[PDB]
Amino acid sequence: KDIEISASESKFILEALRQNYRLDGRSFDQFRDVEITFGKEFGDVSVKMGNTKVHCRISCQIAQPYEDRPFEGLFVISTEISPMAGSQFENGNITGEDEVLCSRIIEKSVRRSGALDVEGLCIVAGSKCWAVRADVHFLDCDGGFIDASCIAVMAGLMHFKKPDITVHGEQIIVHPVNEREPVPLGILHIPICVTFSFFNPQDTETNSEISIIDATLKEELLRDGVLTVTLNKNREVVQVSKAGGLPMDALTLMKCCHEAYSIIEKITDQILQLLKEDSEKRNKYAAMLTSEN
Amino acid sequence: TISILAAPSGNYKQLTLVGGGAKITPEMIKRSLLLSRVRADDLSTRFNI
Amino acid sequence: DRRRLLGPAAAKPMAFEQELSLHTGFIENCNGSALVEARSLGHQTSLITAVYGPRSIRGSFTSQGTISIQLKNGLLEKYNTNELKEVSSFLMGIFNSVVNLSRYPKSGIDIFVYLTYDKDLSQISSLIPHCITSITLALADAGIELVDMAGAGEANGTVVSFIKNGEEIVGFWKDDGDDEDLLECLDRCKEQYNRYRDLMISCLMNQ
Amino acid sequence: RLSLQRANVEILAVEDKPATFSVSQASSDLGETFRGIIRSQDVRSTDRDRVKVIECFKPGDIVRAQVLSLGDGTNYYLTTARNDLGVVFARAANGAGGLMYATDWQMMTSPVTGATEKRKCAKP
Amino acid sequence: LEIYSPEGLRLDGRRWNELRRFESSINTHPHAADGSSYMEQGNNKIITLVKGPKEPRLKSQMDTSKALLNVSVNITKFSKFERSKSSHKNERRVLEIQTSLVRMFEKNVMLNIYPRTVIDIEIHVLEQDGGIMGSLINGITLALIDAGISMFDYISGISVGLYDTTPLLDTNSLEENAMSTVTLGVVGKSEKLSLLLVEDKIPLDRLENVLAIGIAGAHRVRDLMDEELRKHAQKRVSN
Amino acid sequence: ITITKRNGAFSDSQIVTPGELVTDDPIWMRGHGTYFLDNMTYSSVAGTVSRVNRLLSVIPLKGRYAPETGDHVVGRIAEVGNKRWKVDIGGKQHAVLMLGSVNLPGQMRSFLKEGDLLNAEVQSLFQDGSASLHTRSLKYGKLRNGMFCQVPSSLIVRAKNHTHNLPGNITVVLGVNGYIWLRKTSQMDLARDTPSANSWQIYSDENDPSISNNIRQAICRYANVIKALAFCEIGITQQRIVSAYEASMVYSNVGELIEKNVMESIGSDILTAEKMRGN
Amino acid sequence: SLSVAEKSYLYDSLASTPSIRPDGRLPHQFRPIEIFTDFLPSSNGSSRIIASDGSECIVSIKSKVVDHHVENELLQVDVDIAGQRDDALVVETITSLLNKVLKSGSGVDSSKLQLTKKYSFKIFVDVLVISSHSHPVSLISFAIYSALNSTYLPKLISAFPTFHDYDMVKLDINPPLVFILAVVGNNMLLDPAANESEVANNGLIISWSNGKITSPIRSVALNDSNVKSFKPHLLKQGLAMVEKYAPDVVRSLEN
Amino acid sequence: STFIFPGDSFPVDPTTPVKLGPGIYCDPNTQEIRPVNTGVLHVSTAYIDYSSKRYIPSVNDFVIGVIIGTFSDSYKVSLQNFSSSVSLSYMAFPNASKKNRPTLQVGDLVYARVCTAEKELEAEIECFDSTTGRDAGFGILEDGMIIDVNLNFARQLLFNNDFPLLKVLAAHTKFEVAIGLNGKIWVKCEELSNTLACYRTIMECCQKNDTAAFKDIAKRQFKEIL
Amino acid sequence: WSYVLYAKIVVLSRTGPVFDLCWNSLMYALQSVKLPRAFIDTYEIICDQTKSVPLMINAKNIAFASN
Amino acid sequence: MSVQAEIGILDHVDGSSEFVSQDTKVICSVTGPIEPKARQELPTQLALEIIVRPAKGVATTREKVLEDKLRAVLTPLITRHCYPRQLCQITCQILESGEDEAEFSLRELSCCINAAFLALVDAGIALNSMCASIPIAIIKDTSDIIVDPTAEQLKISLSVHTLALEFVNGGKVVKNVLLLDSNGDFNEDQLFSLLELGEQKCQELVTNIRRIIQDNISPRL
Amino acid sequence: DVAIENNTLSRYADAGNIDTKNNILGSNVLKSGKTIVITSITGGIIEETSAEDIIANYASVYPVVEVERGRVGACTDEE
RNA sequence: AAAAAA
Ligand SMILES: [Mg+2]
Repeated sequence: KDIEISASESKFILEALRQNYRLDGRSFDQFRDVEITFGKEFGDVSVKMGNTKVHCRISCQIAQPYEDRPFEGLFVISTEISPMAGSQFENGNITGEDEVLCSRIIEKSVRRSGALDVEGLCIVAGSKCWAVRADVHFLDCDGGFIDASCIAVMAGLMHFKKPDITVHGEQIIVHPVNEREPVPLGILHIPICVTFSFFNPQDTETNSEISIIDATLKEELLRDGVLTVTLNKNREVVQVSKAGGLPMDALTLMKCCHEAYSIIEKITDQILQLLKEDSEKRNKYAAMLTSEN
Repeated sequence: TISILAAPSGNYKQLTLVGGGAKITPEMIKRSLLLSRVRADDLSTRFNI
Repeated sequence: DRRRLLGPAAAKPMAFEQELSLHTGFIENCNGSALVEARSLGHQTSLITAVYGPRSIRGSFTSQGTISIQLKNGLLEKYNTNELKEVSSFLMGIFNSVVNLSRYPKSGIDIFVYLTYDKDLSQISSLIPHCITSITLALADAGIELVDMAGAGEANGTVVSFIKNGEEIVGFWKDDGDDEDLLECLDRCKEQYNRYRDLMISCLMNQ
Repeated sequence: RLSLQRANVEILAVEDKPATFSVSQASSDLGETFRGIIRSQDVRSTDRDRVKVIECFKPGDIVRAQVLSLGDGTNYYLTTARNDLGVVFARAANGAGGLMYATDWQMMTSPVTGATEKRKCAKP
Repeated sequence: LEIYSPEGLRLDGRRWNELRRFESSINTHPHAADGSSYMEQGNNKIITLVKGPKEPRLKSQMDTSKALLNVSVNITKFSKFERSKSSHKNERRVLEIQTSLVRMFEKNVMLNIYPRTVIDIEIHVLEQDGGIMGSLINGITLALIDAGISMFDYISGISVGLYDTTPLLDTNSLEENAMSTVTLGVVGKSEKLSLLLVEDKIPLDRLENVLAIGIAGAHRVRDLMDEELRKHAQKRVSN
Repeated sequence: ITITKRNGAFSDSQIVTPGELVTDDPIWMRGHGTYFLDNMTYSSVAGTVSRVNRLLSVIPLKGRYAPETGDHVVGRIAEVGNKRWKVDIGGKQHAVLMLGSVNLPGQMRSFLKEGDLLNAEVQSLFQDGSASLHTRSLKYGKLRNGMFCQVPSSLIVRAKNHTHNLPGNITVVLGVNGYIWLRKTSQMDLARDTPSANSWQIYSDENDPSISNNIRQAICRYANVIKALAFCEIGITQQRIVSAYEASMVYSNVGELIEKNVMESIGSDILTAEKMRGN
Repeated sequence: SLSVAEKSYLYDSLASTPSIRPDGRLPHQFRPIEIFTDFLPSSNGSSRIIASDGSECIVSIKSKVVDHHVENELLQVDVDIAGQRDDALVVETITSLLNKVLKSGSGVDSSKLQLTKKYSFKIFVDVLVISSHSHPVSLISFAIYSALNSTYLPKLISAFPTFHDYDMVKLDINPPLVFILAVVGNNMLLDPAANESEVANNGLIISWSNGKITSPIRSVALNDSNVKSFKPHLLKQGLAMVEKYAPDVVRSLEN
Repeated sequence: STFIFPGDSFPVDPTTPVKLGPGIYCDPNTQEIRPVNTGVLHVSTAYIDYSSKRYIPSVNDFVIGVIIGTFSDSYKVSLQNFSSSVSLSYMAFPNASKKNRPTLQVGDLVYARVCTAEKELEAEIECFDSTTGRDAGFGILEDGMIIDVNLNFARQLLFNNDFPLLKVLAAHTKFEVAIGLNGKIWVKCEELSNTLACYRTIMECCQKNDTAAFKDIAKRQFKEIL
Repeated sequence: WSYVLYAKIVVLSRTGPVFDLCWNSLMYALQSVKLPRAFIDTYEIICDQTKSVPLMINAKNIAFASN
Repeated sequence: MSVQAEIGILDHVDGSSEFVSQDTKVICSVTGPIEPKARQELPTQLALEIIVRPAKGVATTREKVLEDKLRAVLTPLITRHCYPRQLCQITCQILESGEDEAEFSLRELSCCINAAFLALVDAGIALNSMCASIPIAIIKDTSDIIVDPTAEQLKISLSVHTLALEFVNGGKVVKNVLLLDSNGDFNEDQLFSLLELGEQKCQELVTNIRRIIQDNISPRL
Repeated sequence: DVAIENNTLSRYADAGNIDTKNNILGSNVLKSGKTIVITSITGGIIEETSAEDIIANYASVYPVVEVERGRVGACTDEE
């Protein structure tokens, strides 16, 4: 199934971008306001960008590490898209172009960037360790798959706390949540992805390019180029992925890194704040229940 | 359709009832559970296993 | 695995006078079926062969039929999947000469051979003549036209299939064993062929 | 399925020769069953030009026809021009209602709910 | 081990701006594909076969306007010194590379002049030792040219690693495991990048200086490919 | 058996490459291999610069067969649907053969089906470059009574007549597409161009009932020499074939012509002979 | 994919008593090939073979260390054909066939790979078929043969694990060969061409080791159409044909 | 108001003859009338108004479709995403011709009405009403911009003249507009800023769904672009 | 250590719902299961090729299927 | 048994709903009637594509059972003969288990039924009647019947149950039982005592559901 | 009617002669009418490292049902 | 796999 776009729409939106206007009434360097809501359980996190709605749930289990890396842990991400986001997406399709792209992008942002400590997830070297799984649920599709799934995963991992484990010989025991408090996973830095959409309009023909940030579903179908840069508050590039599309200068590439750094810094302080507000939310509730005993 | 897992002890295990073509009167459940008890009691002791 | 129930992946598996019985047409799910059971010395073999066809293929322009054979492991997981494909390729090289393909244009015949029980007190070489016996029975029971009755025998790991009363050969399988057994194996398997042939013909007439 | 200029079906059984029939066993949920197409001009000899296909056949209705030309190796070309050919067995509302019987050649009624639907009926 | 000596040398003895052994090959398999190329960059040995433009297999895949560009990268198990027991055929990292390479050449190759056709690119990596993504690009570029397929310009690949404050050009596997690398794809002699790829951590402070070496370094890669192509062209035009 | 074991390893013509500026003169007419961008002409492929009259273009070093109106080609039926036939002429696309472009005598699969070879003429061209085949002639029709062999499409130049009769009672059909058909010389082949100055069996699948061994080995030898000339990248003409067929008579057995040192011998023999008696 | 007019021509030509091949070859003639060796430094051994029709096969030889008491098979042959699946019918067939051709208790000496009483060298054979216009079983066979003739392993130091850091061992063994034959009418044919196999009545796969015919020996159907039964005298003739013309091909590929 | 639920008893007596309509279902066997949707029952005529974002082909309905394919017999036009295609004949245009065919490319917006719409047959539309002067705005819609809304907002806008949308927008700007019953609204102005102002209003009005909030939204939207 | 029971059920000549027949066959199969003893001289585990004990399941909970 | 539900939370879908019961939260979405695939086409009736995904991991055979049980409920509800040869995509995503997903899947099943029916209403599909599903369990010790239990109540439970009934005439008269699932040790007396309390509590949620629709649908009209 | 054959395919089929190759712990052949069912039980050993009639005390087996309809491919929704 | 002039 494919989305049918009229010729009138394609001419209207393109002309509007030349007049620095867009449908949702935003700027070119502006990112959609992101609200983050945590569920009852730890690790459960809902992220919403405009009309785009996603869901994430962090889990864990006791498993055995690879023979190649016995001193490390295990990490895996599920980005399978259900038709819930739209009939455009087929049921059970991992061979999707933009689908495997979003999976690898956020994988490179977590694993190869040293964001999550896999060495601290190792219980017994070469025997048993922790296996952290992150399942991304794509509820509504208005665009910005990469961006929204990047925040949901990161915010979830920092809000997730694994049960405390004590080693007794070769036997591995698990402490209940009521007896002991779960230990949070160690995160060295928080990577956040920013998606760019490029356009090359006609008429007013020598030099003309349009680049916007976090395009909607209608703007995503009309773009001639795709760019995703991942940055953190540590003044460093986590990862950047540009495959083909509209050929661009190296100056415009770093021009998009400067516009993105102001965006990722703003929402990372938002995540840490909403983590702080939720951490104290569970603290004041724990003291109130005890006082009525 | 009606799916029953009956035991020789008299109790039951799995009970699956889905009506999609006609109403399911309680008299037919009792008739089903009756027929399922004898069916399960017959299969319990048949080949002396 | 999200398809089946494989259970815990951190676990490990367990670590520790020729006689024939022929029955055909006992499966109502397909067009033709056959049951072959053979017991000899300390080695018995029981396998089931199902034949589905001939069924029309949409858009097919083939002027003849198309045979597909697949062997399966019913119970004991012994034979490698790679080896099962090899025998399957060998079996199809046989029945493409046996089956009158000119009768079924734009059609295809699928043949499923389930290897149920095989006790042993090469290796798969001994089962080959029984697979040929089963298929030839299942095809003849299904209504598929066969130019001749296909049968075979196993002698010192050397399997050779015969038709036209042993006068010609429709298949040859030589694995391990020894040398200079060319004339001997051809004579010993020819006796097994004639024996398997008459019992196959009798099987179709009686029931 | 029903289209505007034609009506495609699937072959189930074939009438023998001197009634007895030969049932073709196949899976209807796969598509391995032989498919056939009845042209709008092959519906009836009366007024071959203009024929309303909606008022002739219906999805699920059983149609007795005679094959003219095999054409290609995909679809068969049938016809219901004669009297003994047409919709034989059918139900009201695409099979939702009760059974209907053939009275007139161009009218099918149901002596149960009193419903009448326009079909192409054969001769008893 | 010592990756970068203070005297300005590496493990192989190359400088910070020295490329590895660069040898190209055109029309190596005229009996297999319409165009063929054998990229030998350092220890990397890649066979690239371009089949097309030709009629599609089934009518399911056909474009009435442009052509269909498909890329299959077959990473052999005997590439690296340590043989992988599992096939890389359906691995995520391969499905990414294949799709990326397509998007790269989709705009470079003139698909609009080859309508209702299919251009198939089969790639076999016999051996890989760092900068494999860049080498794959050089393999496709030459192979597409030999097949006589019209494209706008060259697309040259290069891998740039960063050790401390000193960048490196055309890195090997040992260096890729010891530092962060930046793979590039350059359209012609221009400063426009067709492909930008960064996996590991890289300081935002030093980025322009990294790309500038990569773009210029990829330009010498283009010249070496241009030299060999013209060298091969003048020999067969001699007759 | 022959082996080659090597260890350790695996008015001028301007050569241009993709991206290179061929000329700064916008006057010229843009042809193949060149794209227009701001009054400048750039090359899209790698090859020689072709300046003919007003038309400017670049000839690729290698490329598939380009169908032109009037080309005599040999093709194989790839698929048959509706009222058309789609024939493979080894081009970029499948050539089409309409039902009105063949000869109906007094179910299309009963005439031509998948696999059948034929020779035809390119009647016209589509906008996508596809060719429309036309078999309405006494010189065109379904092929039989011989064997097929394939040579590069750039080794057979256009000509007034592509069907030549050769000594040994055989006939060659040199297609511009590179697809060649050798067959026994028939009644039509014997007297074709001569009577000009002076029908249900045309789609038959069966060959001539009597094929002498003298013709089979001729068909065989004529095939080995053509692929030999192609091995040396020599343009195949009717004269090059006859010469090669006679030059290969120094080898008693026909099978000796399959060798690499033998093919290059026959090829070099014609190159030196035409150079010696040509000057 | 030949027309019936071509198939009927090639059959009548091959089935004739003075059998005329389309390329003029005698029933025992082989088509000219080209073999490259030792072109992969990362691997212990490598080979590449080009055929007349344009068929190409790359075989890589690598090795590791493991206990030979826990591993019965010290020789694993993997086949990957371009444009083909790993679970394909033809692929897994050849994969299973070559493993029987090259086995520790079939056509390969197990004492040759023996270093110590505890540990031994296990050889991994990888096969990459670039192009295939026919049955590559014979083509791959000649490639694996030349690949094992030119091989270099880490040289041992002690006796009965440590290796030599520079000097290497050259494995000298007698690798088996596989010759595919074509049965057309009453005549036997060696090295069947692409177009010959499509009209052949039947076919034979015969192995060869140490100047003698050995297992595996199969009777493969080169096509799916003109496949017919054959007289027993053809099997005796074919085997004898391989027997006498094998020292010729072995001698050629030895250089 | 009287709210209705599916399966509930029908208040209307079966004695007096009552014409059917959308929302209610006549059981082909038991011959009883039951509601199948959720909403307000309107009795003048008997039908049920229910919230739906998906359009279904029906006779005498004005729809805005997009050409997704051009055949030799007719046009393939999609009135909505993922829905089945509709058949737009070549003779369904004013001043039709035999050999000469109307000029429409793939992607062109067409404003037509549905002539014949069967449940078990491919629907058909015609670019000329049958008839209202042959010009109710029917034909190709050049340029402009379209917006996706629910079916409830579309029908009330086209039929009901008391709807304060065309009344409040006419004061803010001068424009021509076409509204389809499939949830499509096509609006074209002179300047692009006006079309953008109209798009943002309908987008917000459909979301909030308030009759008295039309003038408030339109005031702040047109003053936002300046 | 703990035992884990893997089961494989093949169905031939399917007519109607086979869950009822698959359950009954599995129940009869479970009624007669022998668990071979294990022993050991990271260490592996070795099962005896002869000695075994019958599986003890609750006969009071054993049920049967019908549709 | 206090629950919470919302209608039309998704934009690009024809109809959607978000059901909340205790801790288990299952959001659903419905698109239709739309163009069906060739393999799903039904000449007379309407095709149903049902997809159920868990809160953690990938959909397995467990969810295949959930889809099969959910299909049995939604099938007689929808009037299939109103949309001949068409498609209806029903996707149910579980946000939170609300129980032990490894041992019990009957809590999530009822929530998948409830959420789906609400989405069917929002999407505007022809329904023959109404429906409501509740999870039931029986503790081994107390031997009491608990309607809509919690997570800890299931762990010590002897038998788990699932009831889904079809309601007509103002959500009072019961036409027929749509779904009745039961797992665990129980007798015949406990069964008829289950429907006695179940039918009462089912109608309690029916009238509860009905008022939810009114509050959401009416402002749109 | 129901007729079965128990312990016919197991290694413990015969008391005296025990199969050294067969790994089947328990087996059953069943045929009710036309449909035939063949069940085979295998086993395995797993190291347990963690820390009354309830759900946690009772376990189950992992069945792999293969319904043969004569079509190749993956496991159907039935299985 | 329709098309252009009159
Ligand atoms: Mg492969």
